Amino acid sequence: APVEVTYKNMRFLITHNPTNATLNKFIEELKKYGVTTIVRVCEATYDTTLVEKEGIHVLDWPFDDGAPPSNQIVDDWLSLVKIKFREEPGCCIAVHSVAGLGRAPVLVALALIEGGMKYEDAVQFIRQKRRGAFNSKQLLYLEKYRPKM
Amino acid sequence: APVEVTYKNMRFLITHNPTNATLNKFIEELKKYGVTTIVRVCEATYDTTLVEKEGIHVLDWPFDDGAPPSNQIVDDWLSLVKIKFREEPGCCIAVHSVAGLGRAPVLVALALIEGGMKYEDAVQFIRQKRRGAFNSKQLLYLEKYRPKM
Amino acid sequence: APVEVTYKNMRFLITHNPTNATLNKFIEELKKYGVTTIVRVCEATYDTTLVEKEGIHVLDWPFDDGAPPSNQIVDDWLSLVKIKFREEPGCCIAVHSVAGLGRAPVLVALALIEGGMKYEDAVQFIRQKRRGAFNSKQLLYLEKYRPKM
Repeated sequence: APVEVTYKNMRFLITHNPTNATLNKFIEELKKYGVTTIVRVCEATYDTTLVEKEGIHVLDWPFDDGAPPSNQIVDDWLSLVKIKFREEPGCCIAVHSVAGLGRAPVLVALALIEGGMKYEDAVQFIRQKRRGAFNSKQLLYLEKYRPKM
Repeated sequence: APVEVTYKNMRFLITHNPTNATLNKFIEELKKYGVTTIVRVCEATYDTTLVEKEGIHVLDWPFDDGAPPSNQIVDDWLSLVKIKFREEPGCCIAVHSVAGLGRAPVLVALALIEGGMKYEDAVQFIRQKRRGAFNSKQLLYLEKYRPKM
Repeated sequence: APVEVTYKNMRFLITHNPTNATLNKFIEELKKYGVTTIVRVCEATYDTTLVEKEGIHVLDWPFDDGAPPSNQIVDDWLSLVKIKFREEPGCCIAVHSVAGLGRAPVLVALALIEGGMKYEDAVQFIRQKRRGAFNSKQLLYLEKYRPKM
């Protein structure tokens, strides 16, 4: 069920929630897509040190389901996006939440928007890859979000 | 097996011609892709009343196999496209013919062109999603087509 | 499964080595993908004549596995590309290598770069369709490439 989104020097892998009892299969896939680091945006359900073990870096920035990400998180997220793909050309950043339909897709959307896409373009571009990518509240949030390249 | 095409605020779903026996599953799939309105461009082989009842709206704009759509159809189709994606950002409009290689992709192409894409680009864009998407007559039609809006 | 890449009026099909001696099905799919020409970049069993007999033009431009293609090859490649897609809009150029992870995607990459994409862009675009499409050498080669302008 791995969802991949590209544009333009950016590449994202939106993924589901793993467990200690399924982390093996989950890492194998990450390694396959050239994932250098993964940003967990939801609640912890497995031990991240196991991932860090295999050479994949981890950043744990969880925020409430449905609710909008803090200013700090959006901030860090964008800093990470801006530098990683430049420092490491062709790499891939995996972001994952529980369902993979709200929180992760939103950070991916804010990245596309900062990259020059209109919000309605960023929403379709993503749903192109993940059927039910956003709920009403989240859509409204993306609609009122103001970028600064 | 449904083909999906998107750019930029637009997002289309080209489906096969369902049947009364598979309609229930056909409707669940549409709902999941976020389709609010479907456009049947071919000869009727199933009853749409059940689709209308499940909340999805049907537009019967059939036109001759191989022959180009009339000005009326082209006009209504482009009108629906411009409006629907405006009214419900992030939604999807389903289009379907019989084989899904001619009439259906032709309307999709026209939308993309008025969307700012050159015909050659639109032809390739759709073929990456639907292998043998056009015949010689349909290609010549799209080449001589003059973008209105 | 077949690795296909589109942009904008260009469309490339990266192929492996025609399985189980039955190049019959290999040719059937090429024709379905609207392939008119095939660029063989490796050197192996492949009844080149059987293919051309079926209607598909074959060009033999083999080069060192891992090493950068010569300037003549890039030259011919680039003209082949510009020519063919203008000549027959909507067609497809197949690129044939051994593993379809190096030599082939590099050429495809050079075409996208010529199309206006920056190398990071072209590297992400292709890996979107083919997981491990480039090795270190190849990535560094594309970083130093400079399109003839």
